[PDB]
Amino acid sequence: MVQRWLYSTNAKDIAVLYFMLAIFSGMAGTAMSLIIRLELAAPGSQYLHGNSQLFNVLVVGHAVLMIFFLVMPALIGGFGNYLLPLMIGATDTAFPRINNIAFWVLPMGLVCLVTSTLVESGAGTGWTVYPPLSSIQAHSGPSVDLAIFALHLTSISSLLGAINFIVTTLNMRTNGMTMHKLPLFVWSIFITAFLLLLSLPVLSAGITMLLLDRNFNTSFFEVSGGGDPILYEHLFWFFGHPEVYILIIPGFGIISHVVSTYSKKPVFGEISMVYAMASIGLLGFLVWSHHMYIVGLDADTRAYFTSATMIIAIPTGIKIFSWLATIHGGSIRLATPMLYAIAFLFLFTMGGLTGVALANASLDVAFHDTYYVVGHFHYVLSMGAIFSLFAGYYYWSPQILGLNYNEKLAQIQFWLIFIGANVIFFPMHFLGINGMPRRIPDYPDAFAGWNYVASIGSFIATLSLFLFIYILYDQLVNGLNNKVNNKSVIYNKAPDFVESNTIFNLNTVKSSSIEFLLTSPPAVHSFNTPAVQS
Amino acid sequence: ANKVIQLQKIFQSSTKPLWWRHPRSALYLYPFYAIFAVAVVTPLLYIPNAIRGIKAKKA
Amino acid sequence: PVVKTAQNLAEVNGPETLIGPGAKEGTVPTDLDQETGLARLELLGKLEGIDVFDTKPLDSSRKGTMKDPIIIESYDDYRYVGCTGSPAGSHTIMWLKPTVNEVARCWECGSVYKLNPVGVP
Amino acid sequence: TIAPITGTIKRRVIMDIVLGFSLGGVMASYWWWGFHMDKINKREKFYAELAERKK
Amino acid sequence: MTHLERSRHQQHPFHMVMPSPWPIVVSFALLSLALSTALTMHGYIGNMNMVYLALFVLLTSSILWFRDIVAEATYLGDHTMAVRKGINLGFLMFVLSEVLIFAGLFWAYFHSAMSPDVTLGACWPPVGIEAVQPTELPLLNTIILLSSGATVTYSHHALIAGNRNKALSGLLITFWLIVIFVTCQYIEYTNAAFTISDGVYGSVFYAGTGLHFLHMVMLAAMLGVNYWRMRNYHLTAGHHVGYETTIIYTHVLDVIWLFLYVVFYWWGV
Amino acid sequence: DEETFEEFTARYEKEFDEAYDLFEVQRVLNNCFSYDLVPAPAVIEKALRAARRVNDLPTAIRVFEALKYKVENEDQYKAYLDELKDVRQELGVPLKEELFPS
Amino acid sequence: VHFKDGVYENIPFKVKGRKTPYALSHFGFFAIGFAVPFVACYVQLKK
Amino acid sequence: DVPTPYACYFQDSATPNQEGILELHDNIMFYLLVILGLVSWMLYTIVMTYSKNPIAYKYIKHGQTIEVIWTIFPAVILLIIAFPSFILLYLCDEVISPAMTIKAIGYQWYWKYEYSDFINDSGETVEFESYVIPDELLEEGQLRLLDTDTSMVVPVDTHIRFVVTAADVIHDFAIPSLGIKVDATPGRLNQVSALIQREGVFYGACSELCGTGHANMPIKIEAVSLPKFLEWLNEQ
Amino acid sequence: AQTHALSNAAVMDLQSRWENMPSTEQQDIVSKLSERQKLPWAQLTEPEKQAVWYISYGEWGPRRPVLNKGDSSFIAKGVAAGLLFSVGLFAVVRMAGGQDAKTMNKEWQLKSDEYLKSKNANPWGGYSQVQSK
Ligand code: HEA
Ligand code: HEA
Ligand SMILES: CCCCCCCCCCCCCCCC(=O)OC[C@H](COP(=O)(O)OCCN)OC(=O)CCCCCCCCCCCCCCC
Ligand code: CUA
Ligand SMILES: [Cu+2]
Ligand SMILES: [Mg+2]
Ligand SMILES: [Zn+2]
Repeated sequence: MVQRWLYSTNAKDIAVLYFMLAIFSGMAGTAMSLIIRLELAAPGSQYLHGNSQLFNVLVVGHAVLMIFFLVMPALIGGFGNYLLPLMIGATDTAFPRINNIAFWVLPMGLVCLVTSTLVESGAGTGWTVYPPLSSIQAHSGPSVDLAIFALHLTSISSLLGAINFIVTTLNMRTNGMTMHKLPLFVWSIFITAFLLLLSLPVLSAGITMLLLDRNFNTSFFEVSGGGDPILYEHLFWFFGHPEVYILIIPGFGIISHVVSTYSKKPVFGEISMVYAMASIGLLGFLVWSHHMYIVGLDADTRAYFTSATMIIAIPTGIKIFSWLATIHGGSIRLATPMLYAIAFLFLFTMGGLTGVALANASLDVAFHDTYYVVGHFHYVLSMGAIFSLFAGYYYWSPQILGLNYNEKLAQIQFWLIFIGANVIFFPMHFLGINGMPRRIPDYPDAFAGWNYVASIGSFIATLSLFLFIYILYDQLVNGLNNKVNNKSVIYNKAPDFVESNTIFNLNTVKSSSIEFLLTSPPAVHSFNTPAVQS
Repeated sequence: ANKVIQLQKIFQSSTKPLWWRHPRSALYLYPFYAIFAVAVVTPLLYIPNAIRGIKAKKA
Repeated sequence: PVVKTAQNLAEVNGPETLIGPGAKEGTVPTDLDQETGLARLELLGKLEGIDVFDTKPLDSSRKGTMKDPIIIESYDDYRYVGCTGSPAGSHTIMWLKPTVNEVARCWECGSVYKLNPVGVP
Repeated sequence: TIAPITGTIKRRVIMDIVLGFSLGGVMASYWWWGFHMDKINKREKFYAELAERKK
Repeated sequence: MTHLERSRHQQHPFHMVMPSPWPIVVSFALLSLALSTALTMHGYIGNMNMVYLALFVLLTSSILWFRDIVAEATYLGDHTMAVRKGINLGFLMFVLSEVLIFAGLFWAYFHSAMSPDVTLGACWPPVGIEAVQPTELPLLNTIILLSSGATVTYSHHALIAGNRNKALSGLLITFWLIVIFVTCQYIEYTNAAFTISDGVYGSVFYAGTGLHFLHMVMLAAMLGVNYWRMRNYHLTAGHHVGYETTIIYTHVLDVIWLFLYVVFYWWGV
Repeated sequence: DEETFEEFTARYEKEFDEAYDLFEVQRVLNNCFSYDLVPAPAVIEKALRAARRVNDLPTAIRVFEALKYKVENEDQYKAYLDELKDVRQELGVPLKEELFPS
Repeated sequence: VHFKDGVYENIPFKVKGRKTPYALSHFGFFAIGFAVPFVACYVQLKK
Repeated sequence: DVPTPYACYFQDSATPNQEGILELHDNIMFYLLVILGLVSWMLYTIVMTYSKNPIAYKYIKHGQTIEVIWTIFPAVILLIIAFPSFILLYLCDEVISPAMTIKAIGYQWYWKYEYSDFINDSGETVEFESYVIPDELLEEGQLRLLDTDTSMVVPVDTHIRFVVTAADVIHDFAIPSLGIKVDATPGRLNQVSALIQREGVFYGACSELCGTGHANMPIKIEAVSLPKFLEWLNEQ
Repeated sequence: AQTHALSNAAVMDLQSRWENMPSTEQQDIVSKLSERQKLPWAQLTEPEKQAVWYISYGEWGPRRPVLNKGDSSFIAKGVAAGLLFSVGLFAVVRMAGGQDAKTMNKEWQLKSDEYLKSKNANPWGGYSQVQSK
């Protein structure tokens, strides 16, 4: 099986491997999140006997893991390399060895990340790796070096995945797929590949500059030598906000592809949807100065950047209102992917309104590095990543794997993670609105009630994840019995109202893309004949 | 030399893996795999001395 | 004795006749001489006008009723075919899987597609 | 005989939108005229008493 | 052609590459390189031997990968028109990525130097800058890079013309010329006038010129393998891709070196 | 492009005469009801005629069931029902309301 | 190279065909993933 | 001034900055609650209506008038919430003719303030650090992680210009009661004006990462009246 | 075509045994019903009408809903048991963990309220921090 998996070239096996690494690293990220909430549960360092360096190490570990090693290799990696060759009807992705090196350079990033945590001191700097905190004076030991190499390896993997995706969808469209007729998730992967290609070089440049300052006695950001850390702040957020819009774009694609097939009607204005995706993508670049309104930017600079980062809420609102039109006037067959898309809609709307309250520079003077920015970003990022990920998994898993999850377990998993996520990230709005600073292991002795109910909510969400990995085992060893007996939902799109049962039995799958017509778990190199389209 | 035609007939008249086929490549390939085994087995051995704090002597 | 070199299109019988001769020792290799395999086959088709790898989209002129099914050529027993309607842009793009033994039906524009195979295994 | 029943989703969508705006207006008017007004009235009362103690 | 013969081929133009080990081998080499240099630059590995071993095994694995793709291009012959267009577009996007790296360094230097603490007295600022006479050492370097681009497109128009004895000699000229350029940059850095800690200006100058040196030795490797593939007649008159990526890479590095030259020696002084 | 009710009526009259198998009748019924209007009494009469010409009872009950779920008021539903009385009594299609006593 | 596809050969682990029960491995994988930060905190508090 | 437990708002305001951003924040939250109530009612009635609508309306996809409505209503509501944000942002930025400054440099896990206008012995300014109180040095009545040894004293009702700078590592001079939160990099300083309106104790912390000494770094600002302020300045 | 009638042992009360029937009897009964279908529909018996309606538009097979008739109870009991189990597990790791701070007291909170009262902080809002017992 070494020939099938280690030497692998096909898109489906690499995508399954991407997904397995995503579940592993996401498990490690939520365990780091669990210890973060455990030490944060009561005022004082209860569990970790002092040692705030371990708390900052676990903050950067949680951050780097659940951005670069769960959401990126999940959405770009697994669902990308499984559906972008298949939804366009390509046989396999072009440049396949590049794709295999992208996936297999990810766990080397994971190995050097866990070695960065394990090695002598520990990277206690946060996922913003700001100097002089990341200088050699405030951080000896090669821990920041190994975590920076982990960030570089993930940059290499996401860059190779993005260039592979953009050439595979720019050249291997099948016999009818003009660019106006592309599926919506394909457009989302194309847009985020374009954004990755136009963003990740600046990240690699800035992190190499930080390494040259840290180990080679140069003066880029250290003040003793003329440099300034404002240059690292500019470069890192010029990467960082395109990074998080890259995290949110295939979420929009997967949610649109769930809604437009569980509401049995096509998406409202696919051209307006892809222009909204292009607008939010290109406007993720020019608002990169919103992360440092505190830093001392001028009056005209801040007043321009707040107007841009509040005008970026127009295309996202176009997407939300088009989604509400797509659910309006359908037949909302409330299965688990539709449940995840509904709660994604509501929760992402609440988080986006928190962000647009955060965006004003006259209001950011009382919110930056409080827990209000933590509320906005954990809401938008956690919901529009994890909820979209669960929607994609429960939406494509009988198609891409060929088994069947239990249905009642899937719905209680959704309800547990929804009430857990709501009850954990709603109090952080209050803790930020009354001034609790970021990245504290010990806190003022007034915040104990909300920082206790937040640690209740983390336990609820971790119980939802343990239920999820029970569902995974049940799907893997009882999928055929779930197909036979009445547990799962076999036919995803319901029969329409005047449609009979025999007619539906001959016409079972009515999708708007290829892959739902593909066989359960699909043939290894399908499209022996090129798939033609009108 | 112009060995393109002969090399095409060799590379399509084979059952072996693609990087093994043309007959100069075995002397290329074996002192690659041995060197790769050394270069991937040695830095993994230097991690417990790093996490034990044992630095490099005589420096 | 030796298999030939496929001067034309209707001569190639197997991949072994996609070799060609070589450039002599002076001027550069011309494309007709050194190119091999699928590139040589595509070059032959580029010479004689026979466009290999047909990217011709699905004929959506008429409906394609049951008594007159739209017959589509395949090289396997199934062919994923996406329909749009009686013009090329009537309804939302919906994929059908016509097989050997049964037809596929649209449910939107009522089209009936029948796979005739090329086959010959 | 029978009037042609056309445009039910149009009337339903426009009344749903105006009901959503009315509900948002009710919730936000509750938020403003409760919270912001009580906080501003408490602050101005304390500043008035501080100014009266200063005079 | 007949249908029976037409079934006996790939039915679609795209490359169905066999399984290969160079992904995981290049990945383990990259892991060993990053782990070894992170151990070595913090005093855990005394003798710098493991970094050189991992760098050599990564170079050998990339060389074996390129030998495999060259053998698949000109020996197996699954490189159709569509895959040619695909690999051309892929290299163009990679060149956009590297140009963006150098533009990130340029914008870093611009936000450092175009907006310093103001002088309020005499303008035309620089007070604290790299040492005197940084000129004529790029006035040989810029003109040999211009000559490199000129003889590269000369040999390209010779190659499409079919005359081999011109194109090989032009390729040898541009190969030896840009490796003479590489050695001239190396001896210029050894016979320098300052060091990397002389301000943010000198630091970003040395960083940009080191990255440009690495891209130039990559261009020298590309010209060397294109010469070795012309000498053994892998290149054809119409189906050449390695020469196309090499000429567009040479022109992009030419315009980046012209940009760095003018903004570091004429306008940004 | 847009369309008025009368051109809709003509289009689905011609379509309901041109449906031949049971699949085409249910397809044109689904596309006849998926609009922002309930079809005319003429289209429902042609629907019942095409359901009789296809030899299938239960689609000619789902016609009335979809008419009930498509209309907005039950007074209008009875106004459709007493106006489609002769065709229903002629073909003999029992209504879903009077088929299952509960 | 042709890969024998089926209903269980699209994943790199043998689920049904085994000599041990599978849930041990299937939860040991996620448990190693979940227990890496505990080992990290144990090492950091040891030092 | 001091964070209340189970808080659901900002702290009690003490300066034109804090009451200005409070009024601005509630003007923002009004329209955002309008939008949130809209989306919640639309989502709730859409699922509770069309979960049991068996005839899916699949022939509605153009909607050009509702598309230009969705284009033009966020633009006008963003201009609506952009007008007073611009007004207050250009209001609070100018240091409008002050009369007193004080440098507040931030060293590694402790603040150090220099009163930039007042003498100590003979031509020598006055400065002091504010170390956090270690937990074995507390007393019943005093709070953990927000009390310091040397409480910084500020006179009431004069436009005071805080200038902050880092020393070793980027810090954040952050008092949410006085409405200020200003980063400190070791390269360049940063200045911001305020005016306290009542005698009171206002706490803060370094609201930026500072290594392991990041939580235990409080800012204790006591706005006292000017006779008491001059008495404390003479007795300091 | 068909005889005078179809037997009520097979055509009446199909609605609890159709999913349990084998495929041969399924195809046989739907074949006899489609043979009955060619007659004018004022002559079919009422169990034949009920059976052919349960064949075409019944809640079996494809048209089975997502939550089969008892599953809202199961999901409510599962979510409730999971939330109570999560609260129980968090309370267990709360009791078995690190010791709490020495300043979440009663009298310490009271004297800190005295200090804030004397410093008159938070005038209109709440300054009282008892918040513990
Ligand atoms: C997507 C990224 C992501 C997600 C989901 C989360 C979710 C959580 N995070 Fe956090 N976090 C960050 C990324 C993320 N975080 C980043 C980038 C920072 C910035 C660091 C800084 O500010 O310095 C941060 C900071 C941060 C803080 C701010 C405190 C501080 O200032 O230091 C806190 C405190 O609560 C926290 C803990 C948690 C907890 C308890 C969750 C809980 O929600 C965890 C529970 C989550 C789940 C149960 C999800 C399900 C698990 C899966 C594995 C999904 C599986 C999917 C598939 C299989 C397809 N992390
Ligand atoms: C998931 C990725 C993601 C997305 C999509 C967003 C979306 C937005 N974000 Fe955020 N943000 C982050 C990830 C994201 N953010 C992260 C990770 C940080 C912290 C970085 C760190 O420190 O680590 C951060 C922090 C952050 C800052 C910096 C503050 C600080 O760090 O101190 C700002 C300032 O502008 C901001 C604002 C916004 C706005 C206005 C949007 C808008 O795009 C949202 C638009 C959506 C809506 C507004 C709701 C939907 C629209 C409608 C329902 C229509 C009606 C609404 C209106 C008309 C307004 N967020
Ligand atoms: C030593 C000589 C070289 C190797 C030769 C192998 C020895 C032969 C005998 C052993 C065979 C190994 C396999 C069986 C034994 C074993 O459990 O193995 C251990 C394998 C070795 O996997 P691997 O090595 O194939 O690499 C694969 C590299 N990842 O880890 C595992 O996946 C552990 C199992 C994890 C289960 C995760 C379940 C969750 C899956 C979610 C999927 C979601 C669907 C996708 C949605 C997009
Ligand atoms: Cu000082 Cu945080
Ligand atoms: Cu951003
Ligand atoms: Mg900050
Ligand atoms: Zn069709």
